[PDB]
Amino acid sequence: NKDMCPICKTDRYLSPDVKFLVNPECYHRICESCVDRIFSLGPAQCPYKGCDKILRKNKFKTQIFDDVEVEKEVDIRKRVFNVFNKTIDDFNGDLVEYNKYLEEVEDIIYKLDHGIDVAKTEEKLRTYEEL
Amino acid sequence: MFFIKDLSLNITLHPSFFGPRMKQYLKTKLLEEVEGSCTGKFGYILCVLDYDNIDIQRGRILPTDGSAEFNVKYRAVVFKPFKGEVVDGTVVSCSQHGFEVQVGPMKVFVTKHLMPQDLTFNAGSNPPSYQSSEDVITIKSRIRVKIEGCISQVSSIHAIGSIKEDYLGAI
Amino acid sequence: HNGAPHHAIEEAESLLQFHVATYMDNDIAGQPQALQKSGRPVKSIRARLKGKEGRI
Amino acid sequence: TINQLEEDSKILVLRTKKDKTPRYVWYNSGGNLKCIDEEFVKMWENVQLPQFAEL
Amino acid sequence: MSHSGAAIFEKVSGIIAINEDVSPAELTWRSTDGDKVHTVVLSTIDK
Amino acid sequence: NTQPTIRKDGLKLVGSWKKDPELRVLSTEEILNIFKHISVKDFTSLGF
Amino acid sequence: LKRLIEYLKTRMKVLHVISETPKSFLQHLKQLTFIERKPLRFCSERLSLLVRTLEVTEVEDFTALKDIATFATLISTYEEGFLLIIEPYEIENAAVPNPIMRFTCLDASIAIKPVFERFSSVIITSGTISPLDMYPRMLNFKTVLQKSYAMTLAKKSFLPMIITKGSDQVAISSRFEIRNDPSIVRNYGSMLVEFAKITPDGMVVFFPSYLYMESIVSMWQT
Amino acid sequence: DRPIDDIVKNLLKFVVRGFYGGSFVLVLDAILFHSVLAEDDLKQLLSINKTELGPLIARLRSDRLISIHKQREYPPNSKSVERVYYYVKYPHAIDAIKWKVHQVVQRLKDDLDKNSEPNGYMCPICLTKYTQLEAVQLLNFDRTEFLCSLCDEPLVEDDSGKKNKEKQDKLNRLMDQIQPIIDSLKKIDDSRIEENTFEIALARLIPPQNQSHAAYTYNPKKGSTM
Ligand SMILES: [Zn+2]
Ligand SMILES: [Zn+2]
Ligand SMILES: [Zn+2]
Repeated sequence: NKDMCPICKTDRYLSPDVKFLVNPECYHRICESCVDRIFSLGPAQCPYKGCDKILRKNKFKTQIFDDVEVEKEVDIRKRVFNVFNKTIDDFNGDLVEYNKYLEEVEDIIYKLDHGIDVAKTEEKLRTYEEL
Repeated sequence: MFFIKDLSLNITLHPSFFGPRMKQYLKTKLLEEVEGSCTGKFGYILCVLDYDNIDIQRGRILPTDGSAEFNVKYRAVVFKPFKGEVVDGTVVSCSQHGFEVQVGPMKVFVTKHLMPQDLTFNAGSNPPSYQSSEDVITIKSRIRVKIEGCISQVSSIHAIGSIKEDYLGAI
Repeated sequence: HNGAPHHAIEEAESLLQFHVATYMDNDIAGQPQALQKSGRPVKSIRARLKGKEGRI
Repeated sequence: TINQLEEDSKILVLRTKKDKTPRYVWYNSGGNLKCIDEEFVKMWENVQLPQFAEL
Repeated sequence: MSHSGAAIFEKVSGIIAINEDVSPAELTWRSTDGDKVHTVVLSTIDK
Repeated sequence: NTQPTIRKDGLKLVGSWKKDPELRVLSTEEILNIFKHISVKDFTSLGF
Repeated sequence: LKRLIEYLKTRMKVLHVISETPKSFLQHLKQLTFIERKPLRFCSERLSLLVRTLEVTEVEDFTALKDIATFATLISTYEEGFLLIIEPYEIENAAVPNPIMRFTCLDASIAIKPVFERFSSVIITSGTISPLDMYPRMLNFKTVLQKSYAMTLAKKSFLPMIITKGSDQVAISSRFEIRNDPSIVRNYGSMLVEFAKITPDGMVVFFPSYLYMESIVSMWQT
Repeated sequence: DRPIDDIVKNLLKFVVRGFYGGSFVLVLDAILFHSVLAEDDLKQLLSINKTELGPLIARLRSDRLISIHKQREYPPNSKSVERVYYYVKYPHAIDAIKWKVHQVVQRLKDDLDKNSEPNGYMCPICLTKYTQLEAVQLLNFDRTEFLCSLCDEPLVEDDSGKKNKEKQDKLNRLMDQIQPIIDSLKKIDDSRIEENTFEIALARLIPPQNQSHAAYTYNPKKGSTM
């Protein structure tokens, strides 16, 4: 729920301590009190039902956008753009090849977002970041 | 954790040691009750540095016992644990409740509830150990453990360790 | 807990106050003295401290 | 009839402590009589209020 | 609320209600126990 | 507010407010609540 | 476009007025969303091309995207003479906060510059354009000659007057904070009644704002 | 009438039906229906005994569900008794309910935190607890069992953490059960509450019977300086 945190079942009204502690691995409405209870002992699975990905407490952050899909798209864009940082001067002013590079990086960002070709694009990213 | 500190200790010299060379009896008795001694305030005191010059104050005769109380001030290396610190060590004993890892002069007990669930006890194997799908924790095996709680009495220090956090366990 | 009139509550708390007072000081001016089964006054802590037979 | 209407949370009934005999019947204008589990109810009896000036 | 209210008529508790939309308007007093009902004809009122 | 005259009758204190005197027993819980509200600078001036 | 809209929604959640240049907004958007100025300069064109190629029968659901494309294209191309204002309260009278984001054009000479550049001869004329030297400073254009005519009248065709005080010599003003004062409203009402009594055919009354007129007419009727 | 009054009446009816027994519900519904009630009127309506209403009035006064007024009047026969008037202080009552539920959920969170602490140990002979910190200082030379300080008996393991999720389940099984309460207080916090008193409650009472011994007219006095 946008107002209530189902892991502790606390409304924002009578329990104002709930916050937007999101996970880069799997974005969820877990509050800080639930984070400090479950994951202070160590890493565990996702407390939400229907999801069991292993997550760490130190990787937690706050969401800056209202939409979860936009937030994960922007975070994937950050995770790709860190090594993919070719500019116009990197292409020596080649405008067309810069557009092709931008299309390629947007396509691999889209593929990482929707997971249609996650393995091959992840291998391509891992080979590119070594260079 | 290893530190170097300046410590002051009250030593009660018996009147039988009131000789011309009383200072060397005081220094020798200083070592025997400090070297390897465990104090909960300052941790396990290991070695006494600056032995050539040790600040020995003028001792006060106790008004009913006759022994002389000196306030000996010395610089010594100590080992004081803390919660939330990561230390390496070797396992010296194992049981169904857990295994004891030897870090410095101290034995940290790692409880059974504070390990990954893949580890389970096996008393049939000699020596008894904990076996997992990726590693084993046996006697005289290197393991990195995070101390999450230490209890310090007046003369003993016991610490509780965990290996549930990532980048811990065997090295 | 079980409900009582305010006179009964005040009476019970006055009894508790008197018992605590005579436990700490049995010789109070203008007050009844707590007595034993034999009729002798209860030796309070103040009686145990004062006098030539006290702790001091 | 009163026993069946009591458990349906339609009426409020006054019964003796010695036996469950209906004597006086009211109307249950509120919610269900068994909405809260018993184990929470005693927890509601574990808290109190300081005074009339703080709150 | 302005047209309805508790009252004591002839040492008997009851409710006074206004029947204004009907012509002539009426003041109906009804006892809480339902013992009697008293109404007022509002046309022939002087003081 | 007008502070009542306080006098002792045994193990309890009774206060009589000034008539424009109405006498009532001051409960020990009321005195405890009022003593809880005394500021640190206040009872330090009183020697506490 | 979706992440641009979400960044705008993030920026609207503010508790105080933020006045920022378009360059600062672009830098913050790049550092928070990785959106550059150059894709923003083509936002409206790309949106129009996408809507054309989609061949959508309904465009009413996409009317709000036109405002986003307009904001994206305006704030990217223009960075000098423009200012972005974010206010937590659109109207201070409302209890619930209603945020509003205003991208306004501070330099009025920007829009009229291509008019003077394209056309050599421009004849600015109004019935009551005064002073004539304010406009060539306000809008960047040079006048070859500026002059104001005075009508030659056999008799004084119109009679202006300035009324500084009421009938009871109380000074009158239409300041917004003193609209609820009795005496100024008494003077205005008596003035309007007397002028209606002495005017033959018709009469028009002008007010500084719509809210001022609403208040004064409602309490005049009161 | 006033919708906010209906909301606070339903809130007061809900909290007594859940955490209190049937007689408490009868008393609070009597006060909510007839806004001004005395002891004799409450006994006449409920057919309740003086000793029966004792614990009920004590519990609703301890939670500030019922406020009491100590006004005495002058009947014509001059045989006046100091009748107590039971009424409700609506802002005080809703503040008390809010404070009680906030303390209950805080206590439940604290109990969840205490159960999240490791199991520890307990000695079945001397019935004493021992934490996991002090268990290690009591282990034997064989490094196999933890021995008691007094009994010198092997400690058995407690269940601090095995039922912890159950407490969370209890937490869940509270929250939906407290869901109509929190939803009611949303409209309460978003609206204005008029602070009622004995004089205000006399504007909305319902007459319990025709011949009432308790007089509802307030009698002011001169000289009282409380
Ligand atoms: Zn939570
Ligand atoms: Zn998940
Ligand atoms: Zn024992």
